[PDB]
Amino acid sequence: MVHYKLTYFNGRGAAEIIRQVFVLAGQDYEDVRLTHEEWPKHKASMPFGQLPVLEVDGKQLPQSVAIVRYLARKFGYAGKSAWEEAVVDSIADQFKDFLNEVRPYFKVLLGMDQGDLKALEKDVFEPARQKFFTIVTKILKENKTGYLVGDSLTFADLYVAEMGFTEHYPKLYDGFPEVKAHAEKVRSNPKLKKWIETRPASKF
Amino acid sequence: MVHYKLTYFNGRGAAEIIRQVFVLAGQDYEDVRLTHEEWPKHKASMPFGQLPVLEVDGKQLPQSVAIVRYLARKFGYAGKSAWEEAVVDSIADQFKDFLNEVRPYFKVLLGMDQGDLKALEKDVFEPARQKFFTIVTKILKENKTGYLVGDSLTFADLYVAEMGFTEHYPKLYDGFPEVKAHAEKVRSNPKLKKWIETRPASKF
Repeated sequence: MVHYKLTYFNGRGAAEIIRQVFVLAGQDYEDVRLTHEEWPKHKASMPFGQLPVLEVDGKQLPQSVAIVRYLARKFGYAGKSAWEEAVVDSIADQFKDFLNEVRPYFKVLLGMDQGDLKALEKDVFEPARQKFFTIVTKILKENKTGYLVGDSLTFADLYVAEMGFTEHYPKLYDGFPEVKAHAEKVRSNPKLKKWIETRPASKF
Repeated sequence: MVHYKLTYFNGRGAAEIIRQVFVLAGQDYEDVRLTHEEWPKHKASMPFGQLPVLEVDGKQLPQSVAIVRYLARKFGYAGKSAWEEAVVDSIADQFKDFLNEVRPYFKVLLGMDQGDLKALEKDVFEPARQKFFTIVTKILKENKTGYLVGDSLTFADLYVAEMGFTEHYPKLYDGFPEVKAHAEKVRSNPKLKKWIETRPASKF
């Protein structure tokens, strides 16, 4: 009845979680994937000249987390009480800072930078992986449902469990089997399982 | 009533806007400001070993923006419909981006004085100041009340507005007078106006 259109580049990136809420919700949307080469024809048509962008019966919503929170609330995956929704927010925010403090080492194998790789692993990435994964393992333990917050999936689950696709690092949750099992349990969800089985492979 | 406690370092930084949602609502709360020297005494007590943390009658919420949203939601400064709420999210998202992008320029020296001194001002800063202030300028014009989204103040307004400030750089809002009026129109509000004159003096 309601038409949603998601516009992003072809691949996972900043639009994957948004895809995931649509998937969890049983919700039928148009996933428009644009080439880097096509992108300048639609660029000026976006809010901040940026992707991803959501349209809801023709109204534009920019910015990845905005859109994730927006869809999650309307569908029931943002948290079960208002306090829980902020908790959910605070964990998505914290994971995101883990993402940022970890980019410069994400590329020194992937696409760009020219550094001692072993001493970025060890002076950036690992004391960063220690921090967050010990945080996550603590939250799991206290909440005791297998899930991060309450006992149904939230988008905070979606964000951390999806970083399992960086198996460019096989030893990612080595000293952290509780983290590893969270992301098995999230992706063991049936709607998502079949999504990750039938979604386009990408490098990004 | 409800006991609110905000903990942060002695400054505006990540916490200032949490502190303004409070002033706005005329709710008071204990403004705990730690020195960097005291901080190792408090760090294990916090959710992520990070500040700000809000306590709401004993229970801790971490992550400055999670906290900002929790408060504005409760006190009515988050946006005036679900749609609007999300809009407010996106614009403060876009503003956080404007900062991350900008940070490592602002009088440089992200470490020892000797940090390179001015490829930066035009390579990075102005392309963004231009991008973002032109973004805000257009949003203001489309909206047509003097505020970013809908009719009343939101944390969005509060985010952008606080920018007037670093002023260890005098130029801002030169080519952008509707962005200047917005900033003045935000701290035109009397609770806020009086918070500006009254809050502690700090470097950050």
